[PDB]
Amino acid sequence: WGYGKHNGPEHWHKDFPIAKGERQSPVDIDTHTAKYDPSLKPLSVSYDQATSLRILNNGHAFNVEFDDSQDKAVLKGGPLDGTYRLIQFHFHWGSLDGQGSEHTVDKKKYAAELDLVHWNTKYGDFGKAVQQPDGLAVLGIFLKVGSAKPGLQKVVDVLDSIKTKGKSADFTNFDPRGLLPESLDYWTYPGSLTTPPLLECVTWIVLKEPISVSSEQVLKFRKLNFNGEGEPEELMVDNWRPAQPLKNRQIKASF
Ligand SMILES: [Zn+2]
Repeated sequence: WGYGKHNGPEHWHKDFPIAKGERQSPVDIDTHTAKYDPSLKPLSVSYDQATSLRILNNGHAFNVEFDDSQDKAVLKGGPLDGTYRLIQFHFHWGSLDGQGSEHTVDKKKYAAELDLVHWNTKYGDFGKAVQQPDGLAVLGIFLKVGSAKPGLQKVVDVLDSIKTKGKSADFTNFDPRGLLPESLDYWTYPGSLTTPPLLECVTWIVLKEPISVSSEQVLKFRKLNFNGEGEPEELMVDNWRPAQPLKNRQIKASF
């Protein structure tokens, strides 16, 4: 599976039938139809004690891994029940600044989308969790192009080292707090993973307020390779999946 003309998202259903299930992601957030729900609690992001380990190019994106052996970086509150531990974060970007994000707002596409993946500690590990309806919590943040983001530069600067598929680099002392928007106002709905196995085990939390990245920042993202080292070069661009049908589901807003 991949993002080209022949193994792209329109083909995923052949191997991953849940590709056309009832709670697929991403979706288009219609802000006039989203429901303001007063019973929604504020998000609780505890990342001060986060331990980053490495960065790797898995052939579809680049993932920043964190030590989740203990409650060091956790997410709670909001529409969640229990404590969700950060496992990794990754992005989805386009070839141009006019597309990238997976989740869209009023049909608007952002330059890229940052997803923080967390799993429910009541299930013991990540693997058990993906087998559960309330198994994961993904925090989505849109990136728009304007001013640079100091907090993202450490990541940008290490991309040269993991150009191709399979490459990884030690990546310690990286603080995720530097990627959060000022406001934690959000939209929430029941969905799934956006890449196979598309397991419908996620509670999505999409932040209203986007973060800005400079053009050059984003540029470094478009220099990645889908391919392994020593193969023809496939630039890693447009690794995002198209919005899926809402199908009954309701999108709730915390504002
Ligand atoms: Zn993703």
